[PDB]
Amino acid sequence: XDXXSQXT
Repeated sequence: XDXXSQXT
């Protein structure tokens, strides 16, 4: 999900 929330 970007953000460094998860890669995706």
